[PDB]
Amino acid sequence: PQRVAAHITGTRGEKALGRKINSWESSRSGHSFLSNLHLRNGELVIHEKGFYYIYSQTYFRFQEEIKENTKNDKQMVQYIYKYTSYPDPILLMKSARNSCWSKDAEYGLYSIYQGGIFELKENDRIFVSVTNEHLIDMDHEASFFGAFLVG
Amino acid sequence: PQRVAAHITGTRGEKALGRKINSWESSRSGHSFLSNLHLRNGELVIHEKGFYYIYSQTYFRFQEEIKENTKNDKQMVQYIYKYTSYPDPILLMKSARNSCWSKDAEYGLYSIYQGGIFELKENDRIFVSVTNEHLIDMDHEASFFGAFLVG
Amino acid sequence: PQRVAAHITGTRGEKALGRKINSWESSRSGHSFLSNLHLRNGELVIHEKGFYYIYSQTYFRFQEEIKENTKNDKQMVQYIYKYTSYPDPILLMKSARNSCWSKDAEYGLYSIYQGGIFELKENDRIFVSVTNEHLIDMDHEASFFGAFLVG
Amino acid sequence: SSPSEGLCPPGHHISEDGRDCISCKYGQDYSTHWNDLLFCLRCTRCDSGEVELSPCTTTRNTVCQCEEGTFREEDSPEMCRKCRTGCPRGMVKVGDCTPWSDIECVHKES
Amino acid sequence: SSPSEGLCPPGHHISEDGRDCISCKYGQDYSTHWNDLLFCLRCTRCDSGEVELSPCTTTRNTVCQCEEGTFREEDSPEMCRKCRTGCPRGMVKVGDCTPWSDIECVHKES
Amino acid sequence: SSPSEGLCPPGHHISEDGRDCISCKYGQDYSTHWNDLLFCLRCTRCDSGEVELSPCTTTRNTVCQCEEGTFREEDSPEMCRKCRTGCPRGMVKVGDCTPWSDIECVHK
Ligand SMILES: [Cl-]
Ligand SMILES: [Zn+2]
Repeated sequence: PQRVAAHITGTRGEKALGRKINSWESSRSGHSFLSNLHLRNGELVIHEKGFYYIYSQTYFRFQEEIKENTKNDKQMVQYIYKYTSYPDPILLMKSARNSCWSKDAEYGLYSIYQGGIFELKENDRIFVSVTNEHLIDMDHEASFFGAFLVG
Repeated sequence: PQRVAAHITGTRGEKALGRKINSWESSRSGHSFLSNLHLRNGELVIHEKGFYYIYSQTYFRFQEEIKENTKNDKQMVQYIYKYTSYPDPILLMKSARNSCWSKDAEYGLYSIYQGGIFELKENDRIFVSVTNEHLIDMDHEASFFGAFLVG
Repeated sequence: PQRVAAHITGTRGEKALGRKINSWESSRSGHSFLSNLHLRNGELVIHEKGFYYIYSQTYFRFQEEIKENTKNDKQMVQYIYKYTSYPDPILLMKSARNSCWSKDAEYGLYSIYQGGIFELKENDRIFVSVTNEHLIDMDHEASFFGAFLVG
Repeated sequence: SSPSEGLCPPGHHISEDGRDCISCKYGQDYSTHWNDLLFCLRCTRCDSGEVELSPCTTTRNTVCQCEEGTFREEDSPEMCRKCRTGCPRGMVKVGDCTPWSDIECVHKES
Repeated sequence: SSPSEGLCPPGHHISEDGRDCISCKYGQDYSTHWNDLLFCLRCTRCDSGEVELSPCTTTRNTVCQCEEGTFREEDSPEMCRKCRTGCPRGMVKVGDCTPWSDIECVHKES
Repeated sequence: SSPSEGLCPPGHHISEDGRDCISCKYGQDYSTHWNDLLFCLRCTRCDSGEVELSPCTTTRNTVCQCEEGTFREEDSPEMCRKCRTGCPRGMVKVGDCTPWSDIECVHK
């Protein structure tokens, strides 16, 4: 009960790159929980200041067809931002992958995971942003967002 | 003595997706230890209930040859499951990669890492499963499985 | 002040693979801190023996042109080593990726992240080494190295 | 309705207190074995490249199958694969594209 | 020199003690709002393949633009992409390349 | 054997309490310097496209070498790569394919 951690998952649904994932939710059926943190507009809100190991896995998955009059190269990027007592969001972590360039490519499977420790104040907000949101697979075992006090 | 964590590795020698890696082992000539958890049939057995950051890295490595009358697209997937007081295994995390589609491809190097926090009860068991098990490189520095009490 | 963790980042700068990243530094403006560990010649030095979850993300980024008198296949590998009271560095973790093989490739984005728990003695040193150092993007949100005591 | 021997029957889960068996919601979640689960497991949603062979019931998880022209197999459970539209030179169709296999092409035997 | 209401003005950050506002270093870091940050934000650095449309000042971060021949869009903020040099067969170029878009190709009638 | 000044000779490692030097097991693990290791380091196992140049001893780790026609180099230590079979247009070969290098081609 005095444990400070969170792991949230979803289901399909400004000043930051990409688009903010806001379809996260807390439910035991999707293996998600909140303990001394809460969820609001897709952001995890910090209660206790300290060092947090923050992480996210975003599953890019598509069954593409080389769309004629279109370049097909995809930049799949996951951004982890924090809103602190500053007007603009501050980027903490970013991880990227480019899709295979071959014309023979029939589909793509790109699970991106990153994590790191960042000091967070009380009432700081952390969120995940991604490019190509329409290719994200929101199955709870595939895409998630979490954090835990590491000091 | 009261620390609850584990990092296990192997060696370059049923209702779940892929195939269970059961060649992990206890001892540290390869940097693996068990502290308040144990290993049984390739599964990490929990002793203390609580929040566990579980993670695994599986190195898919192959020096392929373009085979003629067949498809060569590979789906490299890592699954992390738990056996609870329910007959069937329950998936916690999955992470996937497709191999490069180019006919010019001569080899593939695909290290897959994922992790996340999950609440585990005493006697729950966790294991790693993969597709294309024959392409996994079991060097202790490349493929591993671990967990630790977060709180 | 009794918290043992570190997360360091950089800015662009003998028996181990690849080349050691030594341009890491402690500065709040790059989201990097040191708490009960210190930095020395790009190595995180341990103060308290124990179980440490060590991790690193190295962002390989390049805008490639199919050069003339050379092959173009790239092996992007991140190595995490430890110097203990033994003359030679001991590898803890390695994670690799190969670049897309298509002749149509214009660029590559390959963020590599890995981590794991290892027992470290007082005065042990840990460092990150990579192949193709010239393709590493050292923006503090894209490439970093860190660790925390996990009991 | 009643926990026989500490467990609830398929199509149900046990309540917090452990005195009641609650029914899973049809189409939403399920349980196929006697259990002491605090909630039912979520029904799988078939992908865009798949069709629903069987619907998810309170006692049976939904069955998904690759759409015609594509197949899946043990080492490719993640994404349905496009069956080759034709054999290589000198070979001939011998087996068709099924939901679990690509087409089979054998050499020209004179 | 002085923090108004616990905040320092754009082009500055507060000191540890909270008694001084220190100027951001021109060309190195910046801050566009009144803040209580213990540091100015690092200026972005245009990667080759991008031209610096405007320098980083003490209050404004540097603005980068893709080099002639390449472009960028919302889903591709990480790397400028090469503009296609021609259109598909049965199509003719009717619009040029810009730092924000690829060439425009319509179908030919005649 | 007895631990000398708190260390054990190559080919061994020290016991838990530190009273004896236990021999590494030939073919499995090794150690090449006087150490305090509680475990001997594990012998590398050459992979599929390599040949063992010299087996692992209790004092020296296995030495692996790429198979003929393929090479490994400083930025490519994970997988043996295929050598080019010939030099580009109007260039000359001044160096052959070896397990440590691709062919080298130069100009006129
Ligand atoms: Cl690729
Ligand atoms: Zn590719």
